Amino acid sequence: TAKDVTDAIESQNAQIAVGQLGGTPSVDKQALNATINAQSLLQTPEQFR
Amino acid sequence: STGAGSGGQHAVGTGVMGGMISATILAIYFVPLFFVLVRRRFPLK
Amino acid sequence: VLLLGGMVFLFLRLPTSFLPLEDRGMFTTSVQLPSGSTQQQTLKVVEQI
Repeated sequence: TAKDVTDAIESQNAQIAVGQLGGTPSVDKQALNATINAQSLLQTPEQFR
Repeated sequence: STGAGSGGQHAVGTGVMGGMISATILAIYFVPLFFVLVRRRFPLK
Repeated sequence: VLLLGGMVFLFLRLPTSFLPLEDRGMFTTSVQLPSGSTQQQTLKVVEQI
């Protein structure tokens, strides 16, 4: 149905902010603190297909 | 002045005092010369 | 005329500023560890300072 297509487009085309590696509070000797990102928006029409 | 905020006081005062010192040992001499020169160039009436 | 020329000369040698700095009794230091550092390392550096 059209709802299935809309839901798939919503789920598979999004920007997700996961968080941070070594965020506060952290273990006693955490090595680094890096931002974590996830899947980003689709760009080309081929990606949507 | 030797207190808090003395920097601004020095900035406003040193230049003013130095200007007034020169404008009272040079004006008393040059001003008459300027006046006589201008008046002779453009006589009154 | 010589005085006028000297006044011109002095005006072009005098350095320029906006407002003099004055002792306010406070000052601030900034600590910046290399990117990706963790809070504990920054705390150690701050303890040293």
